[PDB]
Order: sequence, then structure tokens, then C-alpha cells
Amino acid sequence: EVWVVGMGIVMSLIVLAIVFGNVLVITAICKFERLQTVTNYFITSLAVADLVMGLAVVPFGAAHILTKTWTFGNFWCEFWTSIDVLCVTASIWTLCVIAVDRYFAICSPFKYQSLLTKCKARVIILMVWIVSGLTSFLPIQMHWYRATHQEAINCYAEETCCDFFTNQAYAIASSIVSFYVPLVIMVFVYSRVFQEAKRQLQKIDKSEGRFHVQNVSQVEQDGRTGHGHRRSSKFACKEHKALKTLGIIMGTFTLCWLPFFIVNIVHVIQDNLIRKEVYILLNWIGYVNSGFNPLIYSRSPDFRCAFQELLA
Repeated sequence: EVWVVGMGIVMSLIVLAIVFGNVLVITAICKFERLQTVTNYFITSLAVADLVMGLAVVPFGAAHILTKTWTFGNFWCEFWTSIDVLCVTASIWTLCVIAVDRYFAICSPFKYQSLLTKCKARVIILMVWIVSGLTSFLPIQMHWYRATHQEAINCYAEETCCDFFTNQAYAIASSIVSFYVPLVIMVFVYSRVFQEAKRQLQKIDKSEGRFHVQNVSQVEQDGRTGHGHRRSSKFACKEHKALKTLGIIMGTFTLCWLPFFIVNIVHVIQDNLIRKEVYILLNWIGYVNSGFNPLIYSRSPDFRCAFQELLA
């Protein structure tokens, strides 16, 4: 009915958001605007993972929903599904990696500079993609996931029918690796980081000079800012960075991802408890997570400038 147009428009906005956002954040190693920082590379990976989402996966999916059939063909259906899983795994995993990065901010007089990670951040990125690919493309192409079912066999063999069917064995490991583990790591990580923030502010509260000169007042200190940043600004950026990242990770996970990934287990454990509509909608919900990051995730001060300059 009305739904077709209504859905199409939304799909358009999402497809637009993911592409515009990811592309804006990164395209290729080349731009020189202070963004080069090593920590930034991880978000770059995030950006790339999300970019592919809006390019291949989400628009084909949208068209898929519009057509109510798969026009793409069998082999391409396989390709598309593979890219989908790869994108999701890469996204979630990357987010967890970032979480690890922030967690590593244990602080202390020495820890960051000495270790310099086990080796290189790049290896972490490659590992993420490699594990993501191994969990996706290899299993899919191999037909490891295919569960022998009459309907499954029929749809798979059929070139045009592109429907997602997976054996329980594939689903538990797939979901656990893709979503669950990173969820646990992030939960513990952000949790500890939160504790750290709390501690620092408390300690600061404990600290207090005797007999203040009188009082100080400030409202904006212009935008240019000057004179000094003091460590206050350090708390500024550390707490705000922690706050935005944590808010973004939890918000992405919950507004898009958790309901989907859990539902997977739900469908696997109990067979006729769920509708197919829920599966797709939830999956899209997860898709939106790719889109939000560039708007939110790239809050860093350098990022904002650099972004605005592009728009002007």
C-alpha cells in the first residue's frame, strides 16, 4: 500500500546517510589535516567498514525489499550476502577495537608510550578484517552455513530467490564471534573506564586550595580560546571523549544490533517464535549504526574543523 513509498524514502535517507557520512570521514589515505594520528587509523577502519555497508549491502537490500524478489542472480546473491556479513562483523569488531584503545588509556606515568601496543595498530586492523572475512566469505562461499532443508535447498539452488537461511551451528558461532564477544569486551572495558573517570573527578573534588582568591567566572572563553588550556581541558576532552564513545557504542549496539543478534539465537533456539519481518527490520536497524558514526563518532576537535571545511 502506502508502505512501498514510505519505505523507499526511508531507505533513501539511510543509504544517503551511510555513504555521505563514511565517505566524508575517509576515502583513502592521502588527506593531511592532523587526522593522521595513529589512534585515528582505527576509526578509519570503522569508516571503511561502514562505507561498504551503505554502498553494496544496504542499497541492494533496499532494492531487494522494494522488488520483493532477488533480481541479482544466484552467484551475486552469494556475493552480496557475504559482503553483508563481512561488513557487520568488521563494524562491530572495529567498535570493540576502539573500545580497547580507549580502555588502554589506563593512564599512569608510564604505559602508553613504552608498550606501543604489542606491535602495530595496522596489524590490529588487518586482524579484524581477516577474522571478519574468515567468518564470512569463506564459510558462505563454502556453503558451510547452508542447512540441508527442502526449502533451503530450493531457494539456494534457485538463482532468483535470495533468502537467508542458516544452520544452528553456523548461527551460534557466527553471532557469538560477530556480536557477542565484542559486546562483552566492550561492556567490561567501558565499565572500567567509567570507573576511572569517576575516580578522577572525585579525587579532583577532594583536592581544593585553601582560601580561594575569591572566585572565578566563565561562560565560554570565546571559541578561539587562549592563554592556556590547563588540565581542565584535558578533563574536558578525556571525559567528553569517553562519554561520546561510550554513548555511541552503547547506543549503536542497543538501538541497532542487539535486538537483531539476540533474535538470531531466538530463532535458532525456538523455531516458530519469530516473524520474518522482525528479522529484516532488526537487521536494518543494525545497518543504521553504520550511518550514525560519522555524525557522532567523529566528534574530535580536529575532525570537526576538518569536516566543516569540506562542507563550506
